Amino acid sequence: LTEEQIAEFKEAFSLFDKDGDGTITTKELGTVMRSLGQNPTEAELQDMINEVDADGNGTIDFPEFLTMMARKMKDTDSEEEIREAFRVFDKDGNGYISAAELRHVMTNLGEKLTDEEVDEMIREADIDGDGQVNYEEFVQMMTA
Amino acid sequence: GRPDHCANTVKNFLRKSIAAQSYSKMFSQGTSFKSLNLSLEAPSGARSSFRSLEHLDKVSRHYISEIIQKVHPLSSDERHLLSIIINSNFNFRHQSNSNLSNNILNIKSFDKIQSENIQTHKNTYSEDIKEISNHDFVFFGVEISNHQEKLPLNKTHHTVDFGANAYIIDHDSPYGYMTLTDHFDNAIPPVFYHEHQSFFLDNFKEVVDEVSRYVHGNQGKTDVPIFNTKDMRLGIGLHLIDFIRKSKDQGFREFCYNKNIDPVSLDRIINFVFQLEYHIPRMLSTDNFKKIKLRDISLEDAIKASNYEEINNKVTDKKMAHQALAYSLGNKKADIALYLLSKFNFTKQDVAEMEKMKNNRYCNLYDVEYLLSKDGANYKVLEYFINNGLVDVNKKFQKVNSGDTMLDNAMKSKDSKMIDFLLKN
Amino acid sequence: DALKLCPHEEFLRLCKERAEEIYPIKERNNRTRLALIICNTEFDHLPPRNGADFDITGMKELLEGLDYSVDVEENLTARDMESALRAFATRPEHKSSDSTFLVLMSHGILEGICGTVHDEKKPDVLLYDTIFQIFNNRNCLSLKDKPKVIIVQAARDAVYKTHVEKDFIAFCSSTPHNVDSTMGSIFITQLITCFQKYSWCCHLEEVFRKVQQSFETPRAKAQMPTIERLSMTRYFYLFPGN
Repeated sequence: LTEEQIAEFKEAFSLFDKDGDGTITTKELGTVMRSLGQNPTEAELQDMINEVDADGNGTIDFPEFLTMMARKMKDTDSEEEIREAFRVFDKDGNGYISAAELRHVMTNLGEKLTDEEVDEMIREADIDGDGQVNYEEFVQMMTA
Repeated sequence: GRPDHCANTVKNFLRKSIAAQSYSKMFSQGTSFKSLNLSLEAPSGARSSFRSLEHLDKVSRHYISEIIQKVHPLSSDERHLLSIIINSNFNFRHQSNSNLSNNILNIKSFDKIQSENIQTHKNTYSEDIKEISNHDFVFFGVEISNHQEKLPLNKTHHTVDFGANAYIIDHDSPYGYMTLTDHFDNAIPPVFYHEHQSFFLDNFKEVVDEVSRYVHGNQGKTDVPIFNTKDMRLGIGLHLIDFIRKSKDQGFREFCYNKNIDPVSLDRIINFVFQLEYHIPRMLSTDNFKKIKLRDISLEDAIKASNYEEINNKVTDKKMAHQALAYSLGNKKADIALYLLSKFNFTKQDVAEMEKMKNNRYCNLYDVEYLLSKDGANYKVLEYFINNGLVDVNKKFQKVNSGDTMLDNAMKSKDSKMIDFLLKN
Repeated sequence: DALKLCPHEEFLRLCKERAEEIYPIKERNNRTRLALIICNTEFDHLPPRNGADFDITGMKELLEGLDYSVDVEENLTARDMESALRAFATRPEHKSSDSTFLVLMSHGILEGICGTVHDEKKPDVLLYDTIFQIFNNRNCLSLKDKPKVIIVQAARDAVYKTHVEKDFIAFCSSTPHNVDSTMGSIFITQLITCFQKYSWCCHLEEVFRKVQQSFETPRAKAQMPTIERLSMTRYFYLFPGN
């Protein structure tokens, strides 16, 4: 949920306050965000800049930046969401998905990808070699 | 909210798991990491959790903090260059002599190729595979992309030409990692080994003797910086500005601090000061790629890369097929050799003419029977040569290890299959 | 082609005027010069050595251009190397010969060269002292008072010896396992070229010195080849083409 010692954002922020003001310019927001590996769109940038004081000429302080980064970090998909996404395709309710079922899902749904890639990720889902994929167990194993 | 969205989350999760396996291998089987306090425990079960990925993010944060504290106050020109590099996208280049692309480009890692061949035994592990264990990653050189010059701007990585065919992608991988040099070799060579040395020699001065320097973290030498895909650009830019501040050549400084710096110039600078290396976990298979043939390849390089297209183009006469089969046996490419043996019908007089080949390295140095018996990989072709009566089993070598027979090479390689075959025949 | 030949009249003049200062040369007619190359490329418990085939071919072609008949042995254990050197020393063609070359190429330690079945827990090494013993003036009468040149490429009381180990020279390279080219070695390549362009006018040790000068660059000074166990008392002009 909440942030913890990810206040290292400040470091990135501090690399971009020209003055000691601790204030970055609106024009730089995207840049600083890309310094943290985030790729905001122009719509998101405008929405964030309008939330921050519009009157002030390119004045964003680190409190406002951290408040925006809080939502940006809290919008990452959770473990239970991934489990629900798995359950969407197992209407059997058994807790398992056939390897061919997942293959058909990945070939004829979602973003398109090469067949060798679907083979590799089916191998990753099919641990034992059997048609079953224990999605609950697998996602719990992956989430430490 | 659509079903496509859930399938997308599923496949993103599985790609994350593949990357987690790769990074767990790297961080648990890497001996150099333990000395640097960056090592990680082995996976408890059959697979590894996302803890390898969080460990990757942690070591990336560590190196970012190390380089940020080195220069916490930033000047205007420094921050302008940092913004230029933060907003610039990369092209990633993999060079090989093999044909890795048809309608789709599929590049696999070393470990994936090993697992696919399913050879029974594991040969002695090389030092790199042991010290870094990055062998489940496809490797790439890095160039700037916002240019309209010829696509392969740089053709050498660690002054090595890894192949004539250059495959270039233009998108970052979400789970790749960047190093400022090779993950094995943390040293940049002198200027006489750099490809684009002419530009820097003509226009810049003291950087020539300043550029060849170990690029390492504050822990000391052999501390190779690791950056994840999210933090790579910042780390590159900060290490670059550290080097630029250390440099005394004002011309180089104001060239790399030109507000309207040229993208190709920036690529020249980053290929000069650093030798960036990008790693994508396990495989790389996409439809968005560019293939450039930089040069023609030799028949032997083609045999080594199993490039059947160049082989068929170059091997048209039996005199050339002699060279091809010699290079196949010498380089232990048995499948290529069997392809040649089916496409061209070889007789005993052909092997006699191969024995007289002084142009070819293997056949001028070694007896053909020696070449057949050197390694177990050639068993099949050995079988072909013996069942078809092309060579006599008891023939005594006359070139290298004279007086020995093929049984002796079999006993050296300790391959019981070859020994039984030679004994019964 | 690349090997420059010494003119015959110079050969006669140098043999006549400085005979007390150079090793004598047997006539090309009825001469049986022999050279041996032992090279280990594949190891059971050690990394492989690649590009060795290029060095073998180059050394073979050079020694043959110098009119030596070359025997080449590959992938031998230490005991088999010792037996091969011992057999070569009892080769009787050396009676009709005037010199010999031994090129040994493998991984090594400070005390000797490594065999194929070598491990730190059970070592398999041929000691250099063993080599110099096998060819001394007592155990190899065919090559007594004749120059004995040992080229070594490795990777990573006793006064009796000083009386019987005569007319030896060793040129040793100790470049590490991986530093370069998979299509050769810088030491073997530099040696071959210096022989090809300086053997016609300069004696063996002058050629070795020119190799060393070629290694005098700041990036190659670390892996400079060394002249060791020099038991020579005269100069060996190889007089190529004669």
